[PDB]
Amino acid sequence: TSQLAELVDAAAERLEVADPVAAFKWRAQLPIEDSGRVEQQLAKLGEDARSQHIDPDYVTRVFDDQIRATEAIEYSRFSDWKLNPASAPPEPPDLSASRSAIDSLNNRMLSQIWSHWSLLSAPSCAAQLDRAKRDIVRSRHLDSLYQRALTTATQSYCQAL
Amino acid sequence: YLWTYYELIFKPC
Repeated sequence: TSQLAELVDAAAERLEVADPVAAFKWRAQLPIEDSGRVEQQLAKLGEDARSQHIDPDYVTRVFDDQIRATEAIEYSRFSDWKLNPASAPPEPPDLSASRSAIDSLNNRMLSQIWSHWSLLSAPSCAAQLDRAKRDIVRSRHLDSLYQRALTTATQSYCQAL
Repeated sequence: YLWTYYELIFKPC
């Protein structure tokens, strides 16, 4: 197994927030683009990164990849629900529950980035990341959309120094 | 708005 397996698993699990968010934004007619990359969130992210002793620019790059992957899922869901509205989730999303999950996923990702900073800067990162993704894609039974979104979300993991 | 960039933040409209 790869040492990035848990970091990638946390990222893949975090991508699934897209399903509740699209389900809510669909009914509420909210823009998918209004996703939170605002100065207050960027500063909080950087202050949380410095608190974990990891590079804020690196962490910001990771979450810039993550948000793009998340929006991409929401757009594909909107595409599916436009073609066949009946396939839309019947159940309302539990966003109070999702809020606490995201907080836990964020912390796990940041502590994992610190806990594996040496590997993320190493030449073996690329091979380790590829093995991690396949494990997570197999173990999480990720479909084509989530696989590609996981690739987008993790494409800067090995840009560490 | 409903945000997912860093925190899942939710303001009622």
